[PDB]
Amino acid sequence: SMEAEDFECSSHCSELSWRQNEQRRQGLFCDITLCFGGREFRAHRSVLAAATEYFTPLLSGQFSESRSGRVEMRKWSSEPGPEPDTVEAVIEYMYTGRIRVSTGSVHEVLELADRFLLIRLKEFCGEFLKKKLHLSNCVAIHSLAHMYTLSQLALKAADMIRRNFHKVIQDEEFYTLPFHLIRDWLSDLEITVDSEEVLFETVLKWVQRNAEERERYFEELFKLLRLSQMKPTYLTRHVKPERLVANNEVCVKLVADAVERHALRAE
Amino acid sequence: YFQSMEAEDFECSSHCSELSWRQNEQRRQGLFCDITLCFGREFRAHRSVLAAATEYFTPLLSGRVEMRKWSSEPGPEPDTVEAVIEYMYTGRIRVSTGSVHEVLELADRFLLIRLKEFCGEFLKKKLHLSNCVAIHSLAHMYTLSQLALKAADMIRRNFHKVIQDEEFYTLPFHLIRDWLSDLEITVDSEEVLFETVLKWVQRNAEERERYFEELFKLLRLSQMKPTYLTRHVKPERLVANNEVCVKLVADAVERHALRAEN
Ligand SMILES: [Cl-]
Ligand SMILES: [Cl-]
Ligand SMILES: [Cl-]
Repeated sequence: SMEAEDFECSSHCSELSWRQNEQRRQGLFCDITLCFGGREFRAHRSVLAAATEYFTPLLSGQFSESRSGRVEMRKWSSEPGPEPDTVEAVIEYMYTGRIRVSTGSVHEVLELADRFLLIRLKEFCGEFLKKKLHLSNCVAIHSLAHMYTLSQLALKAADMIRRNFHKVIQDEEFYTLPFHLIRDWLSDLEITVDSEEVLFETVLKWVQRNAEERERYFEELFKLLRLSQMKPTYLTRHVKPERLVANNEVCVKLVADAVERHALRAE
Repeated sequence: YFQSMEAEDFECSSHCSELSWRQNEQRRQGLFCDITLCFGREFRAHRSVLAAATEYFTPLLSGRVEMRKWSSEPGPEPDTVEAVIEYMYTGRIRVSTGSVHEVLELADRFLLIRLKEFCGEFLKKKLHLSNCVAIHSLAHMYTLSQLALKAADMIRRNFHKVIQDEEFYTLPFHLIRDWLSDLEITVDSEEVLFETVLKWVQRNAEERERYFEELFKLLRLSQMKPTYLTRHVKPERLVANNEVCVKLVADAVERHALRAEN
């Protein structure tokens, strides 16, 4: 006659988190406002902290909160910041664990996911991109996989770039990359190209894309080329005559030593 | 392939249960709480969770809320309140014979329909001649139609037995009245019903003697032996002091003689 029975409402948790989301959409009981530029987003601290440890540190007072709880978001990759509909989607994801990712928003979702330590969401963006990987976007994708540490994705995109190196060079996407990547690539032994001569034509184009902030990297890039692997003809007829090479003595020196090596290896 | 896909849906199937779980861990540490329930001891909680659990809290749109007095003065047991609170956050709760009544009251007060319906099945399976009265009382006090009927049937079939226990005599007037109005109750004689009314009144002369007349009118005197009517009913103080009652006994005795010539 003694007994205790456990009652478990199977849908209860989903319903709870969905109603808190409907509450968020009307501002009900919200105690924190995420400000981006600008556009403001209300939410509940309890939910944010539950979704990610990223927000737990806001108890101590590690956020610049106005007296009505406003937190300002550090600038992002794009000045304007992520798209309003995309932020709303990531915030709603924190409340419900559901989100629709598209080719158009995947990059911003990835940035927000990375910024908020949303591991699962970030891993998902990784599979999404992994399945969309294609010669026409491997560069743009490798760039992201790197910027957001997506090991798996990185390798895959890197292989496609190696095998098709001679191709990615005629398209203008490649020339929008940042210096540290261009550098890593010239340092890559595996890249498949017809001649080292191409790599020199590539560096010129990368620099000529934005003379201003790029001409200052030429020398470090130039030192990465293997001149001993280029035809003496090209070395003296196209390399040495080039302005960026002539104006820099360390460079002209390098060309001369290379030409000297060629004659010495003449056996 | 995939070279055409423009979007995809993601759903982390365990997200919500983990979410509601961590908000429970927070509640227990007083983290991010923004409201306080009072009965006494105080309970911290989040308004967003409360409102999401039940519409009972929506109309309250770090302030303390005080809970209206309950059935028992001291109020529900601390461990029971905490369990109902945790239920709101997780949808899981352990109900026992010892706490079920207080869980029912809290569930009813907060409009936790599913919880309330559960307590109803729990009680329905524990229904027994030894508690049908206490249970019928609850099923009624909290509108448990199903439970009410079942407990009512058990009381009817054994009315002769329930009258002998003492629990029965603690019921409120409106229930005693409803029972004397019941045609189905199984008793040996209407005489017992008279003895029962006396005891109910004698239990608390003060606030009860004022109901005697309305109860007395519910008895079917025409069904009692003339012996008893004149020897035990009429001589009784409560009957004698009330003219409307002595009148009724007289008419009954008269009916008996009229129905006696055939
Ligand atoms: Cl609003
Ligand atoms: Cl894409
Ligand atoms: Cl009844």
